[PDB]
Amino acid sequence: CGIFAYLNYHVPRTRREILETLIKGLQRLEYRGYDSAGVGFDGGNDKDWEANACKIQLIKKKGKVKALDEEVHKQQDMDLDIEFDVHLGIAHTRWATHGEPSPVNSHPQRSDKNNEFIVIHNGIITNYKDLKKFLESKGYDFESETDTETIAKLVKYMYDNRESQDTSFTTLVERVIQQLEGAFALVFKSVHFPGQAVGTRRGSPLLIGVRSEHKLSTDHIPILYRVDSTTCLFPVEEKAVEYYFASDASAVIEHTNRVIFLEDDDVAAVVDGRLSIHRRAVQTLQMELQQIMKGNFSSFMQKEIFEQPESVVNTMRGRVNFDDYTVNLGGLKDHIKEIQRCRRLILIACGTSYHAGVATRQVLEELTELPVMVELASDFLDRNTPVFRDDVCFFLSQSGETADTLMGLRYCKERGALTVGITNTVGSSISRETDCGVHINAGPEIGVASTKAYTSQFVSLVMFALMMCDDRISMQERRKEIMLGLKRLPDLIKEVLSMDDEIQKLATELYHQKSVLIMGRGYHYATCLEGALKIKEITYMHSEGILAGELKHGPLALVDKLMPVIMIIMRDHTYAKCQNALQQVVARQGRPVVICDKEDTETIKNTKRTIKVPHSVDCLQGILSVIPLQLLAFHLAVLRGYDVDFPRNLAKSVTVE
Amino acid sequence: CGIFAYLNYHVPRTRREILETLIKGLQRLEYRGYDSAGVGFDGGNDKDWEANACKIQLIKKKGKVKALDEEVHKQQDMDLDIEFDVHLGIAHTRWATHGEPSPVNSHPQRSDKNNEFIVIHNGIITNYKDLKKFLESKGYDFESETDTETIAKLVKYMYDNRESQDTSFTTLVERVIQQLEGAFALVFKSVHFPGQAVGTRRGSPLLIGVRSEHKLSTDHIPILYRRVDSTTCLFPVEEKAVEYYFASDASAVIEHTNRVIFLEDDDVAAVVDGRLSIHRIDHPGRAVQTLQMELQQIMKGNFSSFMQKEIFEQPESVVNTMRGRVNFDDYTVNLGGLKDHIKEIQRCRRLILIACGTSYHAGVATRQVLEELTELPVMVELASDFLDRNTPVFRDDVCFFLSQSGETADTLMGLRYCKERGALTVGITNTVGSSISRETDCGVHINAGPEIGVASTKAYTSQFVSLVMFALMMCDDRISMQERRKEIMLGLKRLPDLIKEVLSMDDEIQKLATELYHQKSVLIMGRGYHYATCLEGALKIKEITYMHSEGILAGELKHGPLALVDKLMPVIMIIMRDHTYAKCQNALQQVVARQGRPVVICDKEDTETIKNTKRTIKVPHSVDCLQGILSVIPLQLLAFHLAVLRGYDVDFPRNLAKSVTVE
Ligand SMILES: N[C@@H](CO)[C@@H](O)[C@H](O)[C@H](O)COP(=O)(O)O
Ligand SMILES: N[C@@H](CO)[C@@H](O)[C@H](O)[C@H](O)COP(=O)(O)O
Ligand SMILES: N[C@@H](CCC(=O)O)C(=O)O
Repeated sequence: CGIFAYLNYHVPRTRREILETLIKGLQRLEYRGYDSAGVGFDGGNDKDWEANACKIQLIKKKGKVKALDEEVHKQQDMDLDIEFDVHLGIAHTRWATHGEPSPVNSHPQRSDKNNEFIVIHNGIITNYKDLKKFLESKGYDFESETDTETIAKLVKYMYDNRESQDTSFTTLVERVIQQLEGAFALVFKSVHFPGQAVGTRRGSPLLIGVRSEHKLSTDHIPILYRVDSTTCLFPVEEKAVEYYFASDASAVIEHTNRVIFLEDDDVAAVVDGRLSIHRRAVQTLQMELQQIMKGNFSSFMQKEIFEQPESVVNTMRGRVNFDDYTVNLGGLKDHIKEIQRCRRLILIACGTSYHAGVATRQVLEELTELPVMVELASDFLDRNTPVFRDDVCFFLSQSGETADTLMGLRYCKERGALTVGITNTVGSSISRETDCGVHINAGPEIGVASTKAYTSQFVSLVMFALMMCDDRISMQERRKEIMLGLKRLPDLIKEVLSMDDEIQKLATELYHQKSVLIMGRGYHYATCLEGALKIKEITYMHSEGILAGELKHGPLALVDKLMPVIMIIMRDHTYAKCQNALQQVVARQGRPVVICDKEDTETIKNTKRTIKVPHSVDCLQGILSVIPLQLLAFHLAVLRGYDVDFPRNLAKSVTVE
Repeated sequence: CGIFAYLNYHVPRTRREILETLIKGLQRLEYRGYDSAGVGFDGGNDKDWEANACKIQLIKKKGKVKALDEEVHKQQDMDLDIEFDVHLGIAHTRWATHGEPSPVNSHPQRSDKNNEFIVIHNGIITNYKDLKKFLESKGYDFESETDTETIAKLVKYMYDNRESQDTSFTTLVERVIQQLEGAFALVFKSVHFPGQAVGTRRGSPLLIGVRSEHKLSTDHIPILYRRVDSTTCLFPVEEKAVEYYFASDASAVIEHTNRVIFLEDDDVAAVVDGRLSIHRIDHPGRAVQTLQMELQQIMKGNFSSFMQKEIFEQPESVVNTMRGRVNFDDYTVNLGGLKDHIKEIQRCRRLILIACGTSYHAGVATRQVLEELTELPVMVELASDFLDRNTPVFRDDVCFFLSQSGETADTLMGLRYCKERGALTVGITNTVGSSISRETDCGVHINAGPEIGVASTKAYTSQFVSLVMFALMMCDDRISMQERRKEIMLGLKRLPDLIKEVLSMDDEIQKLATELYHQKSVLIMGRGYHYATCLEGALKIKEITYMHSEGILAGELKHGPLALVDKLMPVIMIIMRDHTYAKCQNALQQVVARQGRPVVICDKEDTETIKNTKRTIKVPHSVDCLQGILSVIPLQLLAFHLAVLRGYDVDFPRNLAKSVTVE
């Protein structure tokens, strides 16, 4: 889900400039949820903008943001020419995991048929059912089935029973969050408090951007406890200021790089155009707009696949020295010694991040000599897996906010384990709450299906492995072999990408099929699992990864001349076994596409369709063997008329149940 | 693939009776699959059996054993009424590997046109190329494309180049196997050693049954290294009469006798003058042991298939797995196979479960309760991947090897891997005498009876119960877990009846089979205790029905796989009354929200989901760590019924190995 609001204080914006800013803000957040969208602004058509803050307009529609962008326009009642010197507008895109994605369930929610309070919510209220029964007895009627409505009907209940005629908007919000259980990130707007916004969070991201040609009064807003000129963030001499409430930084970087990341239970409030926190640090974002632009590519996913030569380099930058063959991960310098005195490695993650652990488990066992266990976070929690004080627990999360991975982290901390975060998001929950960690530095990933995040996690775990064995004489040559492979890896990725057209041709032979089996073993078990997940996610074909050594134990019965099959046969120590699996598939009349090495002349002669990738070190080959399956999934989706950036039935980053 | 030889020594039998015994032996071996079979026996129609011992007749044929039986009785020049006081007949079912199926490539393979030596073989001789060249240079002409023929030609080469006129049959075979490379189980017969048999193995099972109305000299045959006298071999004491049964599978012996000797690698067993001795290149020996197997356990009975039988008899097989091991009278568990090792096991620091296929799913199905009751780390490994990674293993690891057959290559090699590293090894098997039961430090026989069906049904649930019982032993000294143990054991007490209740819903499962009759895919979703149920159900439907069924961990839906859900994709969800109930409901709402209309396997009394879901399979409630047994049976039946509807033979393997090398 996504939150975005635009508060222009004494910065004249017409009603069109504001709506185009709310839509443009949701477009930056659409990848977090694109089942429905909505906006909330001030209505009325009075030239004097002051006589219009008493009328709230809600435009909510089902579909992506482009369905709302057109619903907002071509309306017969809203005059898009009213100049507003002061105005507040809130927007939201929703990931409808439950129920229908109807406009009544989309945000902003309302508290009554006159819109006295409207709120946009990211998260879940674990006791909204109790709140719903309490509010219905006092005289409040509910319309939607969402848990967000109990937040709107309640902020109005605290307003209908206040003690003084002018209780601050903060006091009303403070009484609400005290009755809310679970996680949430809220942004309120009310007719009674014109132009005033309130932003509180608890277990969900919520920052506040600021732009102004004037100087700011401070760069460290002091948190308060239940507000003068030496307490609020505001322009000194004049009033020109623009705020940008948002649950992510991509929606704000386009307008300014000065945000204030709030914290749990911090109740920010903009009053008279002054930002004050109740119960901070105005900082510069380290992100360029180009990082969240498609560039010359037709889709984010295509960009992020073809940029893997660069993102791999950025992952190793300032960490790998090829002249002296040294590896240093600054994020682990103060813990690497204690990590080596531990007795077991546990990798915990979901989805593609889990596959990155599968892809590096073998080399981690080799170079650390420690037991390495790889766990799906959801199952890890269901079983109450035993964890001990001398366990090192890794948490792989591109977003750093995945619910199951994050709860596994707090589970392992409670048991005294040493926790390490492998993240792609600075300041994320998982990067903060782990004892140490590594930022893979692959750049923002906008496509729902992770591509560069996987290969960057892969490389990051390999670098950790190289550190763990940098004091073993017997492993020096093995380290050199691996590091030379890493030096040559960016160019070999480029070689794989040059086969883009050859992959597209094979896709034309498969897009009509209902199923495909992807078979691999050893280092390429993860490859066939990740490839199967990608084809599932964006093409909707029934693709499944099958461990090659397991074919003879049942799954081989599903192979015939009609069943599409992709096999991975690389020149490592399992080559002979992979050839036996291939012979078994052929005996069953299978006609598989084989991903193999360029020099594998035997395989290339005896197989019609082969994807010939260049050879790398065995423990790095998984990076090269997965890219063709990334490309294949992309082309299959295009052939089937689907969107590769917005696959049906989900969005990016699972931050709730 | 199947070996059977019958040696009657001073037990008069007619040629008819001998041939009927050989055929009946192969009938017990057909379930393993084969493309041809043959028999070898003494020819000639001289009324005195002693003169016919120099004429070996062969009857081999491509096809089913029934056709072979017709060919036997269809011999105008063969008199079936000659009585043999002493005779050795051998029989074999072949699964072609080298040389296409044909009469010439069938067993027994002969050493020359006069059949001086014949041999039946299970396995593959790797260096059969080199051996063939050598024997051709010495003047031996080959007539078949089988690797086996090199064995028959080589034993005649040793005979033709023997130093003394009275070199033993054993010595010849010893010299043969010392030149062979690979895996083999062999039985030899020769006109130069009438009435004698020699059996040997390396990497393939071979056993010997024995029957005599007279007392036997011993129940422990001592090994002889390179004097064969009355104190060193097996034989009837006061009289000569005795019968021997060589076989690669006890199923071909059990109807005649339950006293068997399991040979080990490089053993050379020989019957000379009706006396069985075991040669080899305190005092080691081979035990004559009693099998508790019965012929009825390998017969369909009133069922139309072995798959149907082994599914529907699971109330009985679960009871057999628990017999003598669970005392509901005082809530105690005793696995006799672990008595001398339970103490060490409790001092170890990690459990590793290693297996392939459905046996691996048995580990996944019990991982959680093992973690709970042992409080140790529990790692579940697919044997093939375990080997590829050179997984770290330590002296204080307890490694379990789950295998119905006890012979699966990758599982067995994982066992030997762990032994080299000093780990305590434990075998969970269903085949007495198998490699994994022998080479583990200790083990548990799950005692589900032989599994004749192609797919693992009762073996899975019996493994499930066996691992739960082990878990109950590991926590029997913990006060805080007494209640939890009682709850689980009362569940085991009620489990056989709860299985019958599930089996009584067979009609409801058929209705579901007709709904999926035309479908090409089905997603089976679950989590926690029922993750294994999804994986095992998906494997069954793949293996038996040949449709693309896949098990999906419910917690992973929102991470990608949920994109497959729409109004067309068939889905089966498992929602039971355990601690993951709310999370499973969430997954159900996620599926429905995307136009999915799934079939739900749920508890009988889950009124909410039964009303909000059209088709529900309503199983009875049990302990959470036992529900997996009840929720998997409907998927076993589903796979069975779908295959029947689509005209498939559920007792037909299909899953064949690599093609036949024609050379
Ligand atoms: N990338 C998606 C699959 O293409 C999804 O599986 C993703 O990996 C999963 O949601 C985990 O997200 P995270 O890396 O941010 O924790
Ligand atoms: N029987 C099959 C399951 O349907 C197969 O997966 C089997 O479980 C696997 O081959 C392992 O065999 P094992 O139990 O004899 O070791
Ligand atoms: N390799 C031998 C025996 C195979 C077997 O039946 O096990 C053959 O193909 O004839």
